[PDB]
Amino acid sequence: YGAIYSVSGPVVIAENMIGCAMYELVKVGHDNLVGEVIRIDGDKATIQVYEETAGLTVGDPVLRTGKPLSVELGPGLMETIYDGIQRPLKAIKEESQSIYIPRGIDTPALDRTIKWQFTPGKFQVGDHISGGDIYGSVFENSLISSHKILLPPRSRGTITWIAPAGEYTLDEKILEVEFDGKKSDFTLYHTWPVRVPRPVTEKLSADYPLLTGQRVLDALFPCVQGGTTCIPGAFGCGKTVISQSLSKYSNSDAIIYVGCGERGNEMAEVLMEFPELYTEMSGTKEPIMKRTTLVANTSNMPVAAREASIYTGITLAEYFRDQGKNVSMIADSSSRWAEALREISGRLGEMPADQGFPAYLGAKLASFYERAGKAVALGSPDRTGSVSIVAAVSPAGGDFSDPVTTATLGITQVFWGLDKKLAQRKHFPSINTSVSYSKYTNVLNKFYDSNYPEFPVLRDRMKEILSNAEELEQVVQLVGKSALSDSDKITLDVATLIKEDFLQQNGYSTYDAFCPIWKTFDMMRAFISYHDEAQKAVANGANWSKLADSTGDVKHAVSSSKFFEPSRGEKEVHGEFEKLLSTMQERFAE
Amino acid sequence: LTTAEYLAYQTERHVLTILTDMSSYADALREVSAAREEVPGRRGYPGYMYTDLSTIYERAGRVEGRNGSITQIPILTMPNDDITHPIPDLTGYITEGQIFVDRQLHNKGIYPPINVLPSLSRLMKSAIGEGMTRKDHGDVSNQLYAKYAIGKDAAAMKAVVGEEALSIEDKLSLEFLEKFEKTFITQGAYEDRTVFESLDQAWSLLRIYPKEMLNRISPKILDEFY
Amino acid sequence: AVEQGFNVKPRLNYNTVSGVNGPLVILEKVKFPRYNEIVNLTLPDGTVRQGQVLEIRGDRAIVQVFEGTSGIDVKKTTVEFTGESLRIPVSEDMLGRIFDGSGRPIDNGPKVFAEDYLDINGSPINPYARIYPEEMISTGVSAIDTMNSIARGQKIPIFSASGLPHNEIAAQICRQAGLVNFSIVFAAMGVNLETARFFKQDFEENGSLERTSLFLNLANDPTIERIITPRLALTTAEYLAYQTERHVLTILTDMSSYADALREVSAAREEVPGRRGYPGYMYTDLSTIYERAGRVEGRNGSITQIPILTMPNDDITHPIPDLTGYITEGQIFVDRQLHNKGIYPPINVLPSLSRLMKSAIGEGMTRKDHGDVSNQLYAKYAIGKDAAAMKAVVGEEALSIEDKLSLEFLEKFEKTFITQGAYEDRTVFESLDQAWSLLRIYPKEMLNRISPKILDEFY
Amino acid sequence: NREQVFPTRMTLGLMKTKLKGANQGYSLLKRKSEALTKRFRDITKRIDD
Repeated sequence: YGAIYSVSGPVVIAENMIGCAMYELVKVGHDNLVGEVIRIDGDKATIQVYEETAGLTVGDPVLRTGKPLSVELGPGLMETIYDGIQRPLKAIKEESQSIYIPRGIDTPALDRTIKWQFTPGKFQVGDHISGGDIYGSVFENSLISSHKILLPPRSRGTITWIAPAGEYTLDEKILEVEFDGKKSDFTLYHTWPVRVPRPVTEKLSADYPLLTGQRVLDALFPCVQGGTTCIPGAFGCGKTVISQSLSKYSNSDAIIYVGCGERGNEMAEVLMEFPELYTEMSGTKEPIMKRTTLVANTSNMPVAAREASIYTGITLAEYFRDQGKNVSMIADSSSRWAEALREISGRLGEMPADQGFPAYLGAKLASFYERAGKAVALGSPDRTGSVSIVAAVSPAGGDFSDPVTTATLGITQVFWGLDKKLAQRKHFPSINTSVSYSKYTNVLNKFYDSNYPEFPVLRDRMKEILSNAEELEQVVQLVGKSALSDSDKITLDVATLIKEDFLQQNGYSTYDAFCPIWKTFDMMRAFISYHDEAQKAVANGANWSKLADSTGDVKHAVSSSKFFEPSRGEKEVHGEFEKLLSTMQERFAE
Repeated sequence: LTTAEYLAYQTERHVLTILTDMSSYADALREVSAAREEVPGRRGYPGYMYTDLSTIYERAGRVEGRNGSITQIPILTMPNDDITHPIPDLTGYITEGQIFVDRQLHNKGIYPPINVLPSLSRLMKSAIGEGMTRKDHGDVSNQLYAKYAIGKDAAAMKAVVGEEALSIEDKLSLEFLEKFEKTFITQGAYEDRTVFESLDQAWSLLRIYPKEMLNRISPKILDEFY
Repeated sequence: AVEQGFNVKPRLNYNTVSGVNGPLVILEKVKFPRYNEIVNLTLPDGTVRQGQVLEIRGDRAIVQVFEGTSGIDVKKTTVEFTGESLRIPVSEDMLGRIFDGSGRPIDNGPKVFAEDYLDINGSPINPYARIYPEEMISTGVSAIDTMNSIARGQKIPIFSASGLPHNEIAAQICRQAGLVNFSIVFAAMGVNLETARFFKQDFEENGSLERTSLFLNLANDPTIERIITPRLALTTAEYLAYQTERHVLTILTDMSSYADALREVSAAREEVPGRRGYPGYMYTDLSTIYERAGRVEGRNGSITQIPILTMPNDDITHPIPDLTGYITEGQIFVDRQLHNKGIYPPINVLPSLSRLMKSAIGEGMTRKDHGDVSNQLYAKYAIGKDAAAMKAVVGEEALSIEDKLSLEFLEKFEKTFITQGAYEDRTVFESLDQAWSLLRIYPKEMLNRISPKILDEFY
Repeated sequence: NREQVFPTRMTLGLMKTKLKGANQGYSLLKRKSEALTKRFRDITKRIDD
């Protein structure tokens, strides 16, 4: 129970804070403002307040809560909207009955006024239960049919008593664990430190791909379930379309959209649109809100909350993975998270390393991106969850040159780079083919050989075509393109066709909102077969100009392959693509 | 801004805030930050300039209960016409959108000298088109942006290398860029062009091209408006 | 001679913790603090966290505890002073084991039964006791082993970008590399956990672990452990090569990550950032890590290094590539242009060179045509790139015969010679035979960089 | 005797790319001029004949 000694912005120095611990939440002031102790010197513990520090006076009591920044994990967070800390914005608005967020608001993170249906698990009284084991299930939504209650990790012992099936709230007792004679009461929820990753038995290698939906991302630079992606922040429509595309069609059992430093009305857009979206994964259309938990942190919110939002989202995703679900946590403006870290370091007085950013920026980003990956969740039954981290980096200088971008590329597996040239052409998604990459091609070769055997060779062929035509286009812009071989002319024409029909797609269009993996494979088949057949014809001796004049119809057909509807089903569409390249082969005989 | 918040939320008015010389505000912040002998940040501007600018800018918008808004338009001055400067960079980070006034355009004599390549609006895609203003607004604005970028690239190529080396599309785009800066962007004060009139003029600019190469126009709108 | 090991030195348990600053844990009333001393911090929760001291003062030591300071309490945090710097328990049985950043074996196996406890920093090698490298250590990579062959004891780094398969190339080199004894030492700094699992599973599956002492440091692993990891690998290499008389070929990975760890450690103190944020003594640190290798006089063992950088913005002007080129003795460049064409390994041989190639590629070593074949391949590959640029300018037909044949050579070279299967083991002789097969499209009169005798005998 | 470029790391990279492209174009165009001049010498010899 120390007292405030110094206040200067969010950083509050509290005296008499002896026996405190680093990164421990302490209630600063008379309003009980949440603050994490980030520096200790003797009996003075420097605290960063997570709320508005204006009005704090010297001598205000500071209460030590004894626990780190803990997120309340359990049923009831599957649909709600949260601040940086797990502050329920909807519950705050309902309780306060105002458009403002009161200072020091103590609304519980998970509401205790809802009765949750509970069905006890396979464990019974007397059995030995270890950390992370399942001892029940809660019917949260239609989408989340079973919110399986996990015994908190690092908590173990023998079940002294287990509750029967019935509607129980979070405050009510669910199960009791004896351990070394000290009975512990476990409820429907539990808290976990956001800094500390949630344990798993083993982190498996991510194999099954995460279908972002965008054609270029799905084909050329594929991501897998449990892999970091580093999408471009805002300039390109890759992020804006990709977030909703993943939330709608990624097959992720849960989504945790994390917006740190998101613009005010840009966050209002998400909060007002995501309820409107629906999915067809189940028999009937169901809202995405039943599958998504947003961590909404506008730029107005304090810098400490901006830094903590990423941890809150990643630990919610870790909880849903420990349940055995495949999650795709989307971090919005990881660049703004890094800027928040830089601001906090400046407040603390730490020596910046690179362009004001703290030297531990790489370490923090690595400890964040390393929470991703397919993992066998601990405790029986054996279950295999996954957390995909689709994080966004803003174009600080218009190019991938910021220290945050450098660290993210150093520690990431997939990176979809922004092309300023393609964005200025309003070519969407504006993903730069040259700088982008995906280190999951080798591991995804297994899935490709299992399902679509020709996918890797086709994407390699398209990459080769794009690179060759990029070099040839540099030479064209240099020397006027007066003289070009027939093969080179076909290369440039095919690359332009690809960049206009395959790579480019309208996210808001009905046909190209979500291009499936089979549709993308069929389109690669069409485009690569067109290029190869044109090259073969030119090698035979045909004139390219006359051949293009004769095959404009075939080129229009392979362009309308994008316009082919995906809702017709894989069986019908592939039959159409089978007939598309069947007549394409014969049309080149003339 | 608290006057605007009052007038727009409690008196239910529609307030348009025109905070001018936010660069001067940031210079004042740097002066206070420098006197406090604290960890600078970039170019001496305080490390918490992002937080201060967000506290200022993020006081704009609409609230659910109260019909009334703050259409904040904070005028800003780049010290040397550089976006990469901390004040314009953080203002772009927090404030949504940006209207870029171009020294090159002003020297050429255009008014307003707004450069539409850096100029952006995040809320345009949702506040424009689909019966709100007209069916073709978003596609027309995408076509204009794409062809203006093509024109700038073609002008750079024609300056660096021979003019004849530019393609037919590049020459058409140079003509479009001339007719775009000189006729479309060029707007006398007090003219008050309606959005529909501006769209018609933009189409007249887009009728320079044959229908084939208006690639970013949706084919239905291209057929219905060409 | 190691009877001095049979000694028990009690350790002081300090409950006096003056304060905590970021990663640091400042102590007070320390009896006799030794600089760079390993310290075992015991949390109030009971967890034991290792630490190192970065600053020393009269009755004060600033411990930089590993794994952060989350949970350090002034009132209850026991701190135990191990009266020595960090030391690794070396042994000839360290081969076949996988170690963490701090030397703890992360493989499910016994602690290494130490033959000695060597300091991780080591000592500088006497230049009077250093020998110029003579023979080549054969690498399965045909591009490297033919155009940029590596001598026994040089330091030739691999300059790669963020997404290029430098890790895959490193795994291939570790799996296939050998003499034309051998004991590879692998150090991965700041690799993603997926990459570390790939390394471990690859080595166990392909049996390359029999001679590999793999040191894995994850990206989420402590930055001080990342600093310690290359010192651990080079201490193991020094031990094996010099006190065992075997050739090593250390393969360090992500020296860019190592430099980031250096940045984090330097800014943990009050050091002002240098040119690009990295400390001004990065030259010294990289020089120590690199020049830990090399041949020696009395010992029949060598250490080779493959630092494998990660160029941040695909530029050489960056301090990490600049200093690495200054200390090291060659360059191997991984190219995004080659990578985007599906060519593995995506190594371009134009910027890549080995300054000590003439020693490694000889007559007693390799085969006697190696140097001339490599020079001819480089010249014709440069001519092929020039002709590829020239074709789109002056038409295919107007190219000379020496340009059309050179285009054909370039296509065959990139798609068959450089393009090597990830698990295809190409000995130096097989790679040279493939190189001759590529060169044979030229009539003997055109191959001018090859000596007349070798041309008449091998063609 | 220079270009009015705002000093920035991105602008530095853009100008390095411009310099590399200009050097490549200069070499390519010098070689093209040499080839075209050889063709021109052949053309003028055929003109005399």
